[PDB]
Amino acid sequence: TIPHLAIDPFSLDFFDDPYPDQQTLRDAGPVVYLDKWNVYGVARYAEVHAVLNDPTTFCSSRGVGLSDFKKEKPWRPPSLILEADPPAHTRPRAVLSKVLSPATMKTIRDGFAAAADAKVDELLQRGCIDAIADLAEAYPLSVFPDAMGLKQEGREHLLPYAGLVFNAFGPPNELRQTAIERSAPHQAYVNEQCQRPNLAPGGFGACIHAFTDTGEITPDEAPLLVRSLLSAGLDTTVNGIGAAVYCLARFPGELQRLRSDPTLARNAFEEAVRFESPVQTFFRTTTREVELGGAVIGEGEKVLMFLGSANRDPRRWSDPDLYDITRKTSGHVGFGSGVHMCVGQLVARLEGEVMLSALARKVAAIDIDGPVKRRFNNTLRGLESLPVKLTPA
Ligand code: HEM
Ligand SMILES: O=C(O)c1ccc(-c2ccccn2)cc1
Ligand SMILES: [Cl-]
Repeated sequence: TIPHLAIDPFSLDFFDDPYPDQQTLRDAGPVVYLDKWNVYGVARYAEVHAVLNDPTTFCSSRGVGLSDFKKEKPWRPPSLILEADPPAHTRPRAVLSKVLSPATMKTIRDGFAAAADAKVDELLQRGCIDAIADLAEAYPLSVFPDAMGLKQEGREHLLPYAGLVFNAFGPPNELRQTAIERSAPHQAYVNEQCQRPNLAPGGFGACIHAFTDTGEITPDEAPLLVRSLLSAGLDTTVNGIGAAVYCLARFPGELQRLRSDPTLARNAFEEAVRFESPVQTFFRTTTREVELGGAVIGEGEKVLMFLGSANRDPRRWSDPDLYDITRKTSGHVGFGSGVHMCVGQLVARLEGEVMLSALARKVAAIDIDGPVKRRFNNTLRGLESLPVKLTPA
Protein backbone atom coordinates (compact mmCIF):
# COMPACT_ATOMS: atom_id res chain seq x y z
CA THR A 1 0.00 0.00 0.00
CA ILE A 2 2.52 2.57 1.23
CA PRO A 3 5.79 2.84 -0.73
CA HIS A 4 8.99 2.50 1.29
CA LEU A 5 11.84 4.85 0.46
CA ALA A 6 15.44 4.95 1.66
CA ILE A 7 15.77 8.73 1.19
CA ASP A 8 17.19 10.35 4.32
CA PRO A 9 15.63 13.86 4.63
CA PHE A 10 18.21 14.66 7.32
CA SER A 11 21.38 13.98 5.32
CA LEU A 12 23.79 16.57 3.98
CA ASP A 13 23.09 15.21 0.48
CA PHE A 14 19.42 16.09 0.99
CA PHE A 15 20.09 19.55 2.46
CA ASP A 16 22.41 20.28 -0.47
CA ASP A 17 19.78 19.64 -3.15
CA PRO A 18 16.42 18.53 -1.76
CA TYR A 19 14.24 19.30 -4.79
CA PRO A 20 14.76 16.12 -6.82
CA ASP A 21 14.23 13.95 -3.73
CA GLN A 22 11.11 15.97 -2.89
CA GLN A 23 9.59 15.24 -6.30
CA THR A 24 10.43 11.56 -5.74
CA LEU A 25 8.62 11.77 -2.40
CA ARG A 26 5.61 13.62 -3.87
CA ASP A 27 5.26 11.29 -6.87
CA ALA A 28 5.73 8.01 -4.97
CA GLY A 29 2.35 8.58 -3.31
CA PRO A 30 0.38 10.77 -0.91
CA VAL A 31 1.86 8.91 2.10
CA VAL A 32 5.32 7.31 2.10
CA TYR A 33 7.32 5.40 4.72
CA LEU A 34 10.92 6.47 5.34
CA ASP A 35 12.82 3.30 6.32
CA LYS A 36 15.89 5.25 7.45
CA TRP A 37 14.09 6.66 10.50
CA ASN A 38 10.90 4.52 10.69
CA VAL A 39 8.54 7.44 10.09
CA TYR A 40 5.74 8.23 7.69
CA GLY A 41 6.20 11.15 5.33
CA VAL A 42 3.91 13.45 3.37
CA ALA A 43 5.37 15.73 0.68
CA ARG A 44 2.32 16.94 -1.29
CA TYR A 45 0.51 20.17 -0.46
CA ALA A 46 -2.86 18.50 0.11
CA GLU A 47 -1.58 16.03 2.72
CA VAL A 48 0.74 18.53 4.40
CA HIS A 49 -2.15 20.99 4.71
CA ALA A 50 -4.55 18.29 5.91
CA VAL A 51 -2.19 17.05 8.64
CA LEU A 52 -1.54 20.59 9.88
CA ASN A 53 -5.30 21.27 10.09
CA ASP A 54 -6.11 18.12 12.13
CA PRO A 55 -4.37 18.69 15.49
CA THR A 56 -6.55 16.15 17.32
CA THR A 57 -5.36 13.26 15.15
CA PHE A 58 -1.87 14.63 14.36
CA CYS A 59 -0.88 16.05 17.73
CA SER A 60 2.04 18.27 18.72
CA SER A 61 2.22 17.42 22.46
CA ARG A 62 4.35 14.34 21.69
CA GLY A 63 6.87 16.72 20.05
CA VAL A 64 7.28 18.13 16.55
CA GLY A 65 10.69 16.49 16.12
CA LEU A 66 11.58 12.87 15.53
CA SER A 67 11.64 12.16 19.27
CA ASP A 68 8.35 10.90 20.74
CA PHE A 69 7.82 12.61 24.10
CA LYS A 70 5.80 9.59 25.29
CA LYS A 71 8.94 7.48 24.77
CA GLU A 72 11.97 9.77 25.26
CA LYS A 73 12.74 12.70 27.54
CA PRO A 74 12.67 16.15 25.88
CA TRP A 75 16.05 17.84 25.82
CA ARG A 76 14.44 20.87 27.52
CA PRO A 77 11.09 21.43 29.25
CA PRO A 78 8.43 21.24 26.53
CA SER A 79 7.25 24.44 24.90
CA LEU A 80 3.93 25.55 26.35
CA ILE A 81 2.65 26.55 22.88
CA LEU A 82 4.53 24.67 20.15
CA GLU A 83 4.53 21.34 21.98
CA ALA A 84 0.96 21.53 23.27
CA ASP A 85 -2.43 20.57 21.92
CA PRO A 86 -5.75 22.34 22.44
CA PRO A 87 -7.03 23.14 24.97
CA ALA A 88 -3.70 23.49 26.81
CA HIS A 89 -2.33 25.37 23.78
CA THR A 90 -5.23 27.84 23.44
CA ARG A 91 -4.50 30.34 26.19
CA PRO A 92 -0.71 30.64 25.74
CA ARG A 93 -1.52 31.06 22.05
CA ALA A 94 -3.92 33.94 22.75
CA VAL A 95 -1.35 35.71 24.93
CA LEU A 96 1.42 35.55 22.32
CA SER A 97 -1.13 36.64 19.71
CA LYS A 98 -1.86 39.75 21.77
CA VAL A 99 1.84 40.41 22.46
CA LEU A 100 2.60 40.07 18.72
CA SER A 101 -0.57 41.83 17.64
CA PRO A 102 -1.36 44.45 15.00
CA ALA A 103 -1.22 47.13 17.72
CA THR A 104 2.26 46.02 18.76
CA MET A 105 3.43 46.19 15.12
CA LYS A 106 2.27 49.81 14.94
CA THR A 107 4.55 50.66 17.87
CA ILE A 108 7.73 49.09 16.42
CA ARG A 109 7.27 49.66 12.67
CA ASP A 110 8.99 53.07 12.48
CA GLY A 111 12.08 51.91 14.35
CA PHE A 112 12.24 48.66 12.39
CA ALA A 113 12.01 50.58 9.11
CA ALA A 114 14.56 53.19 10.21
CA ALA A 115 16.98 50.42 11.19
CA ALA A 116 16.50 48.70 7.82
CA ASP A 117 17.08 51.88 5.80
CA ALA A 118 20.13 52.71 7.92
CA LYS A 119 21.53 49.21 7.39
CA VAL A 120 21.15 49.31 3.60
CA ASP A 121 22.81 52.74 3.55
CA GLU A 122 25.67 51.34 5.65
CA LEU A 123 25.98 48.33 3.33
CA LEU A 124 25.98 50.52 0.22
CA GLN A 125 29.05 52.35 1.56
CA ARG A 126 30.99 49.07 1.63
CA GLY A 127 29.73 47.83 -1.74
CA CYS A 128 30.84 44.20 -1.36
CA ILE A 129 29.21 42.51 1.64
CA ASP A 130 28.16 39.11 2.95
CA ALA A 131 24.38 39.21 2.66
CA ILE A 132 24.14 36.66 5.49
CA ALA A 133 26.39 37.99 8.26
CA ASP A 134 26.10 41.64 7.24
CA LEU A 135 22.40 41.73 6.34
CA ALA A 136 20.30 38.61 6.94
CA GLU A 137 21.91 38.22 10.39
CA ALA A 138 22.94 41.79 11.24
CA TYR A 139 19.56 43.42 10.65
CA PRO A 140 17.28 41.17 12.78
CA LEU A 141 20.03 41.15 15.41
CA SER A 142 19.73 44.97 15.50
CA VAL A 143 15.95 45.09 16.02
CA PHE A 144 14.64 41.83 17.50
CA PRO A 145 16.68 41.52 20.76
CA ASP A 146 15.88 45.18 21.42
CA ALA A 147 12.21 44.54 20.61
CA MET A 148 12.25 41.63 23.10
CA GLY A 149 13.73 43.95 25.71
CA LEU A 150 16.98 42.02 26.07
CA LYS A 151 20.09 43.41 27.69
CA GLN A 152 23.18 43.97 25.56
CA GLU A 153 25.40 41.32 27.13
CA GLY A 154 25.17 37.75 25.88
CA ARG A 155 23.34 38.21 22.58
CA GLU A 156 25.97 36.04 20.86
CA HIS A 157 24.13 33.08 22.47
CA LEU A 158 20.90 33.82 20.57
CA LEU A 159 21.59 32.33 17.14
CA PRO A 160 23.47 29.29 18.58
CA TYR A 161 20.52 28.53 20.86
CA ALA A 162 18.14 28.87 17.91
CA GLY A 163 20.21 26.56 15.70
CA LEU A 164 20.17 24.05 18.54
CA VAL A 165 16.37 24.21 18.89
CA PHE A 166 15.79 23.43 15.21
CA ASN A 167 18.57 20.85 14.96
CA ALA A 168 16.96 19.07 17.94
CA PHE A 169 13.77 18.42 15.94
CA GLY A 170 15.96 16.13 13.83
CA PRO A 171 16.99 12.53 14.34
CA PRO A 172 19.89 11.68 16.68
CA ASN A 173 22.43 12.38 13.94
CA GLU A 174 25.64 14.38 14.25
CA LEU A 175 23.92 17.75 13.69
CA ARG A 176 21.55 17.12 16.60
CA GLN A 177 24.00 15.45 18.96
CA THR A 178 26.78 17.97 18.43
CA ALA A 179 24.35 20.85 19.01
CA ILE A 180 23.12 19.44 22.32
CA GLU A 181 26.68 18.71 23.51
CA ARG A 182 27.62 22.40 23.24
CA SER A 183 24.28 23.73 24.50
CA ALA A 184 24.85 24.41 28.22
CA PRO A 185 26.12 28.03 27.89
CA HIS A 186 23.31 28.98 25.47
CA GLN A 187 20.55 27.42 27.60
CA ALA A 188 21.80 29.19 30.74
CA TYR A 189 21.83 32.56 28.97
CA VAL A 190 18.36 32.17 27.42
CA ASN A 191 16.65 30.84 30.54
CA GLU A 192 18.06 33.69 32.65
CA GLN A 193 16.86 36.41 30.26
CA CYS A 194 13.37 34.88 30.40
CA GLN A 195 13.00 36.12 33.99
CA ARG A 196 11.01 39.34 34.45
CA PRO A 197 13.78 41.37 36.20
CA ASN A 198 16.04 40.92 33.17
CA LEU A 199 13.50 42.15 30.58
CA ALA A 200 13.24 45.83 29.64
CA PRO A 201 9.84 47.51 30.18
CA GLY A 202 7.78 47.89 27.03
CA GLY A 203 9.46 44.96 25.27
CA PHE A 204 7.93 41.72 24.04
CA GLY A 205 9.29 39.82 27.03
CA ALA A 206 7.99 42.22 29.67
CA CYS A 207 4.62 42.27 27.87
CA ILE A 208 4.33 38.49 28.16
CA HIS A 209 4.88 38.81 31.91
CA ALA A 210 2.35 41.67 31.99
CA PHE A 211 -0.30 39.20 30.76
CA THR A 212 0.13 36.96 33.81
CA ASP A 213 -2.73 38.92 35.51
CA THR A 214 -5.61 37.96 33.23
CA GLY A 215 -6.19 34.30 33.98
CA GLU A 216 -4.73 33.26 30.62
CA ILE A 217 -1.23 32.36 31.83
CA THR A 218 0.29 32.28 35.31
CA PRO A 219 3.62 33.86 36.29
CA ASP A 220 5.39 30.47 36.24
CA GLU A 221 4.38 30.06 32.57
CA ALA A 222 5.71 33.45 31.42
CA PRO A 223 9.46 32.59 31.28
CA LEU A 224 8.77 29.63 28.97
CA LEU A 225 6.68 31.82 26.67
CA VAL A 226 9.51 34.34 26.49
CA ARG A 227 11.77 31.36 25.69
CA SER A 228 9.41 30.57 22.79
CA LEU A 229 10.08 33.94 21.13
CA LEU A 230 13.82 33.63 21.69
CA SER A 231 13.73 30.11 20.21
CA ALA A 232 11.56 30.67 17.15
CA GLY A 233 11.79 34.36 16.29
CA LEU A 234 15.39 35.10 15.26
CA ASP A 235 16.99 32.35 13.16
CA THR A 236 13.81 31.86 11.12
CA THR A 237 13.79 35.54 10.08
CA VAL A 238 17.52 35.47 9.31
CA ASN A 239 16.96 32.60 6.87
CA GLY A 240 13.82 34.25 5.48
CA ILE A 241 15.57 37.54 4.76
CA GLY A 242 18.58 35.69 3.37
CA ALA A 243 16.30 33.70 1.08
CA ALA A 244 14.72 36.91 -0.20
CA VAL A 245 18.09 38.51 -0.91
CA TYR A 246 19.17 35.26 -2.58
CA CYS A 247 16.05 35.20 -4.74
CA LEU A 248 16.53 38.84 -5.74
CA ALA A 249 20.12 38.05 -6.74
CA ARG A 250 19.13 35.00 -8.80
CA PHE A 251 16.08 36.67 -10.41
CA PRO A 252 17.29 40.16 -11.38
CA GLY A 253 14.06 40.67 -13.30
CA GLU A 254 12.18 40.43 -10.02
CA LEU A 255 14.50 42.95 -8.34
CA GLN A 256 13.72 45.31 -11.20
CA ARG A 257 9.97 44.85 -10.71
CA LEU A 258 10.44 45.50 -6.99
CA ARG A 259 12.42 48.68 -7.64
CA SER A 260 9.62 49.98 -9.86
CA ASP A 261 7.00 49.35 -7.15
CA PRO A 262 8.48 49.18 -3.63
CA THR A 263 4.99 48.44 -2.32
CA LEU A 264 5.51 44.89 -3.62
CA ALA A 265 8.03 44.48 -0.78
CA ARG A 266 5.67 42.60 1.52
CA ASN A 267 4.62 40.09 -1.12
CA ALA A 268 8.20 39.73 -2.36
CA PHE A 269 9.18 38.61 1.14
CA GLU A 270 6.14 36.31 1.32
CA GLU A 271 7.06 34.73 -2.02
CA ALA A 272 10.57 34.14 -0.67
CA VAL A 273 9.06 32.31 2.31
CA ARG A 274 7.12 30.07 -0.09
CA PHE A 275 10.00 29.58 -2.55
CA GLU A 276 12.81 28.96 -0.01
CA SER A 277 10.86 28.01 3.11
CA PRO A 278 13.11 28.75 6.13
CA VAL A 279 11.64 25.73 7.94
CA GLN A 280 11.65 22.78 5.57
CA THR A 281 10.28 19.91 7.72
CA PHE A 282 8.86 19.00 11.11
CA PHE A 283 6.68 16.27 12.63
CA ARG A 284 3.32 15.41 14.12
CA THR A 285 2.43 12.23 16.04
CA THR A 286 -0.74 10.26 15.36
CA THR A 287 -3.04 9.84 18.35
CA ARG A 288 -4.98 7.00 16.67
CA GLU A 289 -5.22 4.93 13.51
CA VAL A 290 -6.00 7.36 10.68
CA GLU A 291 -6.69 7.16 6.96
CA LEU A 292 -4.81 9.79 4.95
CA GLY A 293 -5.00 9.88 1.16
CA GLY A 294 -6.08 6.24 1.09
CA ALA A 295 -3.44 4.85 3.48
CA VAL A 296 -3.81 3.67 7.08
CA ILE A 297 -1.33 5.01 9.64
CA GLY A 298 -1.24 3.37 13.05
CA GLU A 299 -1.48 5.07 16.43
CA GLY A 300 1.57 6.68 17.96
CA GLU A 301 3.41 7.06 14.64
CA LYS A 302 5.58 10.02 13.67
CA VAL A 303 4.61 11.82 10.45
CA LEU A 304 7.19 14.00 8.72
CA MET A 305 5.75 16.97 6.82
CA PHE A 306 7.79 18.48 3.96
CA LEU A 307 6.64 22.11 4.06
CA GLY A 308 9.10 23.33 1.43
CA SER A 309 7.93 20.48 -0.81
CA ALA A 310 4.27 21.39 -0.30
CA ASN A 311 5.17 24.98 -1.33
CA ARG A 312 6.66 23.68 -4.60
CA ASP A 313 4.01 21.05 -5.38
CA PRO A 314 2.83 21.50 -9.01
CA ARG A 315 -0.48 19.95 -7.95
CA ARG A 316 -1.00 23.25 -6.08
CA TRP A 317 1.22 25.92 -7.68
CA SER A 318 1.78 27.06 -11.23
CA ASP A 319 5.48 27.31 -12.10
CA PRO A 320 6.41 26.38 -8.52
CA ASP A 321 10.17 26.65 -9.20
CA LEU A 322 9.84 30.32 -10.22
CA TYR A 323 10.26 33.22 -7.78
CA ASP A 324 7.34 35.55 -8.66
CA ILE A 325 6.82 38.62 -6.47
CA THR A 326 3.30 39.18 -7.82
CA ARG A 327 2.23 35.55 -7.25
CA LYS A 328 -0.90 35.04 -5.16
CA THR A 329 0.94 33.38 -2.25
CA SER A 330 -2.01 32.93 0.13
CA GLY A 331 -2.22 29.33 1.28
CA HIS A 332 1.50 28.59 1.33
CA VAL A 333 2.59 26.64 4.41
CA GLY A 334 5.90 28.45 5.00
CA PHE A 335 4.36 29.77 8.26
CA GLY A 336 2.39 26.58 8.94
CA SER A 337 -1.40 26.33 8.90
CA GLY A 338 -4.11 25.83 11.52
CA VAL A 339 -4.02 26.46 15.25
CA HIS A 340 -0.19 26.54 15.38
CA MET A 341 0.28 28.83 12.35
CA CYS A 342 3.28 31.01 13.23
CA VAL A 343 2.14 33.36 15.99
CA GLY A 344 5.02 35.70 15.14
CA GLN A 345 4.25 35.99 11.43
CA LEU A 346 3.45 39.70 11.80
CA VAL A 347 6.99 40.32 13.12
CA ALA A 348 8.54 38.22 10.34
CA ARG A 349 6.57 40.04 7.63
CA LEU A 350 7.31 43.48 9.09
CA GLU A 351 11.06 42.78 9.26
CA GLY A 352 11.03 41.37 5.75
CA GLU A 353 8.88 44.05 4.18
CA VAL A 354 10.86 46.99 5.54
CA MET A 355 14.17 45.39 4.55
CA LEU A 356 13.02 44.65 0.98
CA SER A 357 11.49 48.14 0.78
CA ALA A 358 14.86 49.61 1.74
CA LEU A 359 16.52 47.50 -0.98
CA ALA A 360 13.82 48.46 -3.50
CA ARG A 361 14.39 52.17 -2.88
CA LYS A 362 18.18 52.23 -2.56
CA VAL A 363 19.69 49.34 -4.56
CA ALA A 364 19.93 49.01 -8.35
CA ALA A 365 21.58 45.58 -8.62
CA ILE A 366 22.54 42.61 -6.42
CA ASP A 367 25.23 40.45 -8.02
CA ILE A 368 26.79 37.38 -6.41
CA ASP A 369 30.54 38.01 -6.35
CA GLY A 370 31.81 35.01 -4.37
CA PRO A 371 31.22 31.36 -3.42
CA VAL A 372 27.80 30.72 -1.92
CA LYS A 373 27.97 28.52 1.19
CA ARG A 374 24.98 26.62 2.57
CA ARG A 375 24.22 26.41 6.29
CA PHE A 376 23.17 22.89 7.34
CA ASN A 377 20.39 22.30 9.87
CA ASN A 378 18.03 19.38 10.42
CA THR A 379 14.95 21.56 9.86
CA LEU A 380 16.12 25.09 8.92
CA ARG A 381 17.12 25.98 5.36
CA GLY A 382 19.37 28.95 4.70
CA LEU A 383 22.79 30.06 3.59
CA GLU A 384 25.98 30.36 5.61
CA SER A 385 27.51 33.01 3.33
CA LEU A 386 26.17 34.99 0.35
CA PRO A 387 28.83 37.34 -1.04
CA VAL A 388 27.13 40.03 -3.09
CA LYS A 389 28.04 43.35 -4.63
CA LEU A 390 25.36 46.02 -4.16
CA THR A 391 25.00 48.65 -6.88
CA PRO A 392 23.43 51.80 -5.39
CA ALA A 393 20.40 53.16 -7.22
C1 HEM B 1 10.48 33.91 8.14
C2 HEM B 1 10.15 33.81 9.44
C3 HEM B 1 9.37 32.64 10.11
C4 HEM B 1 8.97 31.43 9.63
C5 HEM B 1 9.23 30.84 8.22
C6 HEM B 1 8.27 30.73 10.69
C7 HEM B 1 7.70 29.47 10.62
C8 HEM B 1 6.87 28.88 11.55
C9 HEM B 1 6.09 27.67 11.36
C10 HEM B 1 6.05 26.79 10.09
C11 HEM B 1 5.41 27.43 12.49
C12 HEM B 1 4.45 26.25 12.74
C13 HEM B 1 5.12 25.15 13.58
C14 HEM B 1 4.14 24.02 13.78
O1 HEM B 1 3.02 24.07 13.21
O2 HEM B 1 4.49 23.05 14.51
C15 HEM B 1 5.73 28.47 13.44
C16 HEM B 1 5.24 28.59 14.74
C17 HEM B 1 5.69 29.50 15.66
N1 HEM B 1 6.48 30.60 15.39
FE1 HEM B 1 7.26 31.11 13.58
N2 HEM B 1 8.24 31.54 11.80
C18 HEM B 1 8.90 32.71 11.48
C19 HEM B 1 9.08 33.78 12.33
C20 HEM B 1 8.73 33.82 13.66
C21 HEM B 1 8.85 34.96 14.55
C22 HEM B 1 9.41 36.33 14.12
C23 HEM B 1 8.40 34.58 15.76
C24 HEM B 1 8.31 35.40 17.07
C25 HEM B 1 8.63 36.69 17.21
C26 HEM B 1 7.98 33.19 15.67
C27 HEM B 1 7.47 32.43 16.70
C28 HEM B 1 6.72 31.28 16.57
C29 HEM B 1 6.05 30.55 17.64
C30 HEM B 1 6.05 30.95 19.13
C31 HEM B 1 5.44 29.49 17.10
C32 HEM B 1 4.59 28.46 17.87
C33 HEM B 1 3.14 28.86 17.60
C34 HEM B 1 2.18 27.76 17.97
O3 HEM B 1 2.62 26.61 18.26
O4 HEM B 1 0.96 28.05 17.97
N3 HEM B 1 8.20 32.76 14.37
N4 HEM B 1 6.62 29.34 12.84
O1 LIG C 1 7.99 27.52 21.56
C1 LIG C 1 9.14 27.39 21.05
O2 LIG C 1 10.19 27.40 21.74
C2 LIG C 1 9.19 27.14 19.56
C3 LIG C 1 8.10 27.52 18.80
C4 LIG C 1 8.12 27.29 17.44
C5 LIG C 1 9.23 26.70 16.87
C6 LIG C 1 9.16 26.40 15.37
C7 LIG C 1 9.18 25.05 15.05
C8 LIG C 1 9.09 24.69 13.72
C9 LIG C 1 8.94 25.70 12.77
C10 LIG C 1 8.90 27.01 13.20
N1 LIG C 1 9.00 27.34 14.47
C11 LIG C 1 10.31 26.30 17.63
C12 LIG C 1 10.30 26.53 19.00
CL1 LIG D 1 16.43 25.99 27.22
